[PDB]
Amino acid sequence: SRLNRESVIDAALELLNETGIDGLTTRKLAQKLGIEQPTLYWHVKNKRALLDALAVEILARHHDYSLPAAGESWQSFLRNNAMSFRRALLRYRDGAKVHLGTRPDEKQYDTVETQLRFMTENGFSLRDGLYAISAVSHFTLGAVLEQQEHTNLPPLLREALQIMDSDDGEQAFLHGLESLIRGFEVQLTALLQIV
Amino acid sequence: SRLNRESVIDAALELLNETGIDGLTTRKLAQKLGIEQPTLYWHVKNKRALLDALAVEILARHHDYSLPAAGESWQSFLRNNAMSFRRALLRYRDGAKVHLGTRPDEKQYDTVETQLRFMTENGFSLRDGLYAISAVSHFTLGAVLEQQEHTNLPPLLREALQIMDSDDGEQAFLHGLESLIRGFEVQLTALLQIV
Ligand SMILES: C[NH+](C)c1cc(NC(=O)CNC(C)(C)C)c(O)c2c1C[C@H]1C[C@H]3[C@H]([NH+](C)C)C(O)=C(C(N)=O)C(=O)[C@@]3(O)C(O)=C1C2=O
Ligand SMILES: C[NH+](C)c1cc(NC(=O)CNC(C)(C)C)c(O)c2c1C[C@H]1C[C@H]3[C@H]([NH+](C)C)C(O)=C(C(N)=O)C(=O)[C@@]3(O)C(O)=C1C2=O
Ligand SMILES: [Cl-]
Ligand SMILES: [Cl-]
Ligand SMILES: [Cl-]
Ligand SMILES: [Cl-]
Ligand SMILES: [Cl-]
Ligand SMILES: [Cl-]
Ligand SMILES: [Mg+2]
Ligand SMILES: [Mg+2]
Repeated sequence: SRLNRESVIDAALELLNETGIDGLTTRKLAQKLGIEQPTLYWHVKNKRALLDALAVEILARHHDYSLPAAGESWQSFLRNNAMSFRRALLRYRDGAKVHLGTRPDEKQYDTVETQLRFMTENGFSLRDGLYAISAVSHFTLGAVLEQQEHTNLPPLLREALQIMDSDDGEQAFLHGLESLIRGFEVQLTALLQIV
Repeated sequence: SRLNRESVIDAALELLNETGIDGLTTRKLAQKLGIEQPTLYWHVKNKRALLDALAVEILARHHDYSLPAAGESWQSFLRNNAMSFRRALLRYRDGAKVHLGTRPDEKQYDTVETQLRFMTENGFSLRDGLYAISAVSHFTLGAVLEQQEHTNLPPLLREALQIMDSDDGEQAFLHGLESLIRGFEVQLTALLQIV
């Protein structure tokens, strides 16, 4: 079939949904594309470089709230951005494991910069804004990893596992997110007081 | 060498530090123990069951703040428990990836129950206490995963990557933790007011 960048990524995401990250190989990617392994090698050198590219394209295709709206609060932006990040990660099998370990790509340089300058325009230091941005990322990735990778009790534990089951963990994620944003807001409003 | 449970786990953690999770196999475990693969098979059926056991023993050996001290605040307990969880996860190469996906073991039933009852004794609903406990776990695992799995910039991004480098991410982790606990405390003190 066609082996432009877009078709190779399309095939690899479709294979990812079929096999998961551990089972995704260049050999099964060559099979799905109806080509020999050395043909594929011209286009994609190894599994490392494939996963790096998926990680970037899944966010390019499906993370539609990278940027704040005109006049949006920093609280509302972090909320929307976290929900968008979570959705994009959940959209493919093992999607969070695909994202894990990746550093911003040159193609998202300007996005991450904008996020950080935006927080600095709203009264954060670069440091405090970085802390807030990393805490949202680390909380969101952790939540989606346990959700995806989870794919004679004592009473509380029994009832709790029941509660976590009754939805995907969207409730626990959205509640924790509100707690993190409020804690950031309490820190920011304090200035130099003891808080 | 000796193949009691304790010696097999000792060998497997030492191999884990050598190879990482992806490179850890029952074949290299048999080699390190100076045995044949079918001998090992009697003791440990597969990689799945090995990793499940490591995940539990790393916390049994090295997570020493599973439980609150006599008279400890819920805020102080969650802080200490998060730092202890983080330390235990960092202690082995890919330790967070080993933990990821695991459900409490029967051997830790009574620990997780105690944590949840403790939060309920301090004014949380079972639900709100579960949310707080899962938010700490998801935030801690996310932070340690990016730390472990990370193993012509625009200005803010350049300076920020510099800041995250200057330590392991202990600063960003401890700051985010304070934000999460304060957000939980604001939620809890609100009762039925609009907050
Ligand atoms: C915070 N900046 C400086 C940054 C740093 C690193 N890497 C490190 O900290 C590396 N850590 C060492 C220094 C090696 C220990 C980072 O790894 C990241 C990021 C940025 C985030 C931005 C994330 C953001 N959302 C979820 C808060 C976002 O929406 C985007 C986006 N493309 O639209 C992201 O790319 C983001 O999800 C993301 O993945 C980030 C990083 O990975
Ligand atoms: C919250 N309880 C109900 C619970 C549930 C799950 N599993 C799920 O939620 C499964 N999710 C589905 C329902 C499949 C989508 C859980 O997976 C967990 C836990 C408990 C935590 C307890 C963690 C705790 N610290 C870090 C807050 C802790 O110190 C211990 C300990 N042994 O001392 C833990 O075991 C803990 O780190 C941990 O791993 C938990 C869970 O994994
Ligand atoms: Cl072509
Ligand atoms: Cl293309
Ligand atoms: Cl707003
Ligand atoms: Cl023996
Ligand atoms: Cl033993
Ligand atoms: Cl205390
Ligand atoms: Mg990332
Ligand atoms: Mg766990």
